[PDB]
Amino acid sequence: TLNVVSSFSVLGDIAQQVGGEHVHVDTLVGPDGDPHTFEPSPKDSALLSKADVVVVNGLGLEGWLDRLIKASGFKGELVVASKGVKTHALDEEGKTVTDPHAWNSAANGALYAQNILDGLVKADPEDKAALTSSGKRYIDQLTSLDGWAKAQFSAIPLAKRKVLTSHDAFGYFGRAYHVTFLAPQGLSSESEASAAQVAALIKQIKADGVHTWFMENQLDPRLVKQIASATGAQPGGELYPEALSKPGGVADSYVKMMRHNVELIANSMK
Ligand SMILES: [Zn+2]
Repeated sequence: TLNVVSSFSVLGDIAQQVGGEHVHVDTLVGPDGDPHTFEPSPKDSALLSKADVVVVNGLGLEGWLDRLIKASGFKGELVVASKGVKTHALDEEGKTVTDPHAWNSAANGALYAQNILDGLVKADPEDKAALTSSGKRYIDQLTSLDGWAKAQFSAIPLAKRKVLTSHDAFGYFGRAYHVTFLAPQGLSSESEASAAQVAALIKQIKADGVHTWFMENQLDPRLVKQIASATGAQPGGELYPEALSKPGGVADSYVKMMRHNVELIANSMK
């Protein structure tokens, strides 16, 4: 059985579904964990030294990766799950900043799963037929999930499709399924929201009639609650943008994470 380490919980689940009985997957960032503020520990280094495959997001999400690979002595296979995926970027200070959250489009999740399948087959060719069978089944589930998600938003009004959340993690979801996401913090929870941005969000919501706000499982909800209180926005619940729920929760897998987020956002539209 291949020993696989994922950088964070979402990728660990995709690797588990693709690999099935032929992989054992551990994750560095766990359920409800913030991937932006994470730094790895000696326990993480020890775990990676035993691994056959490491699965990461790329797109700048794991700044610590190279130093952890060096310290651990990891000599296995590195799989960048975002390879080939079309990225989005923000235009800031005359430069571009890549948005790493590409998996919140289920069509991109299917591309992630194909990259992970490719890496597992490369690392375990003895099981290539079995891995390809379970992988292609999962990929088909994800492209059909993408079609289901589009359908939940396509037959409802295009006007006023705006929600408020804690940070800018749903950009690819919003582009794929056509919903505008507002948030006081940007692409990363390493950066505090400026007074300028908080004031502008409150003004925008008051002026443009945003009705629903969400918290996120990996990020302190105090700030989004402050904006909601200043605007009278009503709660829509808890979204799971970049970490699975704990076991027994509403977002125990990537599929269930996507379904949960789609259901909650669509229901708030409505
Ligand atoms: Zn994020």
